[PDB]
This record gives sequence, C-alpha cells and structure tokens, in this order.
Amino acid sequence: RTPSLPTPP
Amino acid sequence: RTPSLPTPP
Amino acid sequence: GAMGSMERASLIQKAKLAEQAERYEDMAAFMKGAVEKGEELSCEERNLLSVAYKNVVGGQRAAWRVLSSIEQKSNKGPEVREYREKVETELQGVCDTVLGLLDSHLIKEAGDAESRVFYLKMKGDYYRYLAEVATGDDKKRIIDSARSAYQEAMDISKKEMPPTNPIRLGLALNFSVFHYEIANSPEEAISLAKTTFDEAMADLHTLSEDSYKDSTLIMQLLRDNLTLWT
Amino acid sequence: GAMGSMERASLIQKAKLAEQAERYEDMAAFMKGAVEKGEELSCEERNLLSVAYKNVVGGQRAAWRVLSSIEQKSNKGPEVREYREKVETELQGVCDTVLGLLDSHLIKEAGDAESRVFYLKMKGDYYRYLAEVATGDDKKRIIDSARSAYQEAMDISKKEMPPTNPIRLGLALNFSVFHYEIANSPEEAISLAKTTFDEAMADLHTLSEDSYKDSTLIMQLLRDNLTLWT
Ligand SMILES: *Cc1ccc(-n2ccnc2-c2ccc(CC)cc2)cc1Br
Ligand SMILES: *Cc1ccc(-n2ccnc2-c2ccc(CC)cc2)cc1Br
Repeated sequence: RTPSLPTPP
Repeated sequence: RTPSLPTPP
Repeated sequence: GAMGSMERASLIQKAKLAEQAERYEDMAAFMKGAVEKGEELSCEERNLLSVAYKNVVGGQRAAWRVLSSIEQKSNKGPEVREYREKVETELQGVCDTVLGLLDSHLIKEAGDAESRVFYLKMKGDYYRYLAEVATGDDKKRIIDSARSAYQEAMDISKKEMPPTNPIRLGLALNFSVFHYEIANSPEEAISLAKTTFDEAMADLHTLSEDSYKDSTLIMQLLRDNLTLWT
Repeated sequence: GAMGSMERASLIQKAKLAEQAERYEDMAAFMKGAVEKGEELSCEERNLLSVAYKNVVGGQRAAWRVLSSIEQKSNKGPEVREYREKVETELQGVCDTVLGLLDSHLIKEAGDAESRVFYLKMKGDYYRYLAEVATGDDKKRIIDSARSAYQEAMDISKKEMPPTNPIRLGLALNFSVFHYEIANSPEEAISLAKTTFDEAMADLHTLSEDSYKDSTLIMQLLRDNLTLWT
C-alpha cells in the first residue's frame, strides 16, 4: 500500500 | 551484554 | 479504568519511558489513562497519544495484511480465517478505543485550530484503518466517516494554518492516501498531493531553519507518493 | 486454559501463522496451549516453542535494560522504578510460565538426548533471564538453578551428541554467556567457547553441506564472542 505519514523525527 | 544464540535461520 | 489511580503527570512520564523502551502497548495504555483524566492535551501530549496508537495499530495492520494474503492464496481448514478474524477484531477494538477517546471528549473541547485539526485527522485515520478491513453493510458508512473527518480537518486547516504547517501537511498526505487506497479516487489523490506540495513550496521562504526541516520532510513524502502514483 | 478448546494441530498451525505475522505473544500462547495438550513435542514443535518465548522475553529484556539504565542514571519521583518493576514482574511471569511448562511435564517425558538437552538448555536460559534481574535472598539460588540445568544438558550432550550438533553448540554458546555475564567467570566462558569451537571444527568433515552450514553458523557466533572477550 502507499505510505502514509510516519512517526515524527 | 554478550550475544547469546539468536533465532535459527 | 486501570490507570484511574495514577497521577496524570506520572502517566505522561511513563508514556515517555514506554516510548524509549519501545513498549507501545504500555505507552498507549498510559496515554489513554491521561486522556481519561478529562483535561485537554498539550501539543507534546497529543503527539505522545498519536505515536502510541500508531505503533500499536501499525503492528496489527501489518499482521492482518500477512494473514489476509495467506487467506487469499488459500482460496485446508478454518484456521487461517479464524486467526485473521482474531487479529481483525483486536485491531477494530483498538480503533474503536481511539475513536472513543476522540469522541469523549477530545474533539468537542478542542477549540484551537492546531488541536482540532490534529484530532480530526486522527479520526479520519482510525476510520480509514477500520475501512481497510471492512466488508458488509457498514463499509460505505465507515468510508464516509473517514472522509467527513478528513474534510472537516482540511477545511479548518486551509482557513487557519499556513500551507507549511506540519499537521496541515500530514493531514493532506493521509487524506490523499485515503483517496488513493480507500475511495478509489487516484486522480483526487494525485491532485491533492500536488497542490499541497506546491502551496507548501511557495511558503518555505517564511520559515526558520528548524521549521523548514520539518515541512520539507513531509513535502518529500508527498513527492514520493506522487512518484509512486505517476 | 484459554486454548483448551482448540485442536493441537490447529494450535501448531496458528503458531506458524503467528510467526509469519510477527505476532510472538500470540505464537507463545498457541504453543503453551499445544504443550498443555500433554503430548510430547516434535523437533519442529520444540523450535516453535523456543522461537515464540525467545521473542517475547527478548522484548521484555530489552525494555528492562532501557529502564534500568535510566533508573541507574537517576541515582525525581518513583515512576522510573515503578515502571521498571512493572516490566520486571511481567518478564518474571513469562520466565515462570516457560519454566512451568518444562517442569510440567516436558523434561520428565523427554527421553531422547535431542529433546532432553533442548529442554534443559531452555531451563538454563530462562533461569539465566531470571538471574539478570534478581537481587535479594534467592539470587544465588537462581544462578545455581541455571548452572545446574546447563550442566546436566552439557553432560548429556557430550555423551550422546556429535560436537557439531546445533543444539550442543547452542547450549555451549549460551552456557559460556552464562559464565561470562552471570557467574563472573570469564575464563570459564572463554575456555568453554574455545574447546567447543575446536571440537566442532574437527568434526565438520563428517557433515553434509546443509549440516555444515548450520554448525558453522553457530561456530562463527562462538568465535565472535571469543573476539569480544579477548
Ligand atoms: C499528523 C501529524 C503531522 C505532523 C506531525 N508533526 C508534528 C511535529 N512534527 C511533525 C512531523 C511528523 C512527521 C514528519 C515526517 C517524518 C515530520 C514532522 C505529527 C502528526 Br501525528
Ligand atoms: C538452542 C538451539 C540451538 C540450535 C538450534 N537449531 C536447530 C536447528 N538449527 C538451529 C540453529 C540455531 C541457531 C543458529 C545460528 C544462526 C543456527 C542453527 C535451535 C536452538 Br532453540
């Protein structure tokens, strides 16, 4: 599936 | 700590 | 709840410890406890809530996809279906818990654009996760629940936040993924990502170095999706 | 137990699915259910049991070490200690569960050298994990429990298994780590690893290609530890 927003840095 | 046995391949 | 006897500050402290220890189920339980104290969450606390549940549901979704793929290839006995259903039910439970926190009473008490958008984005995301596994009479209503939450978040963000705001950008990213992956609307997905990227690019000149870093990180993820989709 | 109504074969099937899905807590619960059916475990099933619990306790140990380090640096309120204690108790519970399966009744029914050594090695390992977090009146007894299990396993393995047998090699590796990390006996650790390595090297000529691969993988881990320790 397309990547959604990851964890913030 | 020193490495012990890992998971088998 | 089990966290009712622990101080709010101690729950927040332990959530941060749980994050360092990569104990995300514990982190989520601590943050649920903190929400249930009834006070609004700060920016940092909202991020802790989000990280905790994203990690928990992330693992569940990854497991669900593995099992669903095995099940699809099987189409042997009922075990694959049963275990996929077990994971699915647990995932649904976590989503319902998050949605319940948002509804009781995080969203209604959220008056500032930053908080309200953050929570409505979360609401869209967790309905999206429910949509990923939905079949039968309510799937359309689940999809529309996600859409509605995202759309309200988008409307507020466009009026109240700069085009480089990380929450605004993250919302756009996730709503575009909703369009592509859930709503069968790839053109809408692409158009949203492109317009978001371009409007952010035009506003970068206003930012400090640290704000620039955050905005450009998310812009690059928009670009990555555009590359994948085109 | 909660798995009492599920067929043994279905528990084994689901343990394999859980492994593919990286759902190790589920995997362990399925394998506990399978053990509690009362029948001996096959080679493959023993390995499933081991993988499941190794992953579960591995996560707990990693979290414990993170928290213990924060606690050490703190020496603020009781929260770090409390949360370290929470993780510690959960770890101890998992170790006690594994030890309980071994004692009721895996070890006593294990007559073949391969099975008996495997289980006694496990018993040493889980007492070792208890030793890692132990303080107060019983720490010496925990350490001796680990030692005793490992020593019985070593005695059987030396009599009944070739020096290249993977279980024999893995036992030696872990017992040497016990010596170095728990028993304050680095010289014994080094001597065990060296003699194990050398006796395995001398027997490699007897092996097929596939057996050679497995034995040499573990020999390289012995060598790696020797390099770290010298
Ligand atoms: C949905 C969302 C959007 C932005 C953030 N966020 C707050 C502060 N920094 C960020 C952020 C998140 C992701 C990335 C890409 C790696 C950069 C910056 C948090 C959330 Br939950
Ligand atoms: C304790 C132990 C020892 C050996 C195995 N094992 C069985 C079959 N192959 C292996 C094995 C395990 C580890 C490695 C190093 C990567 C190689 C081969 C299983 C256990 Br639980």
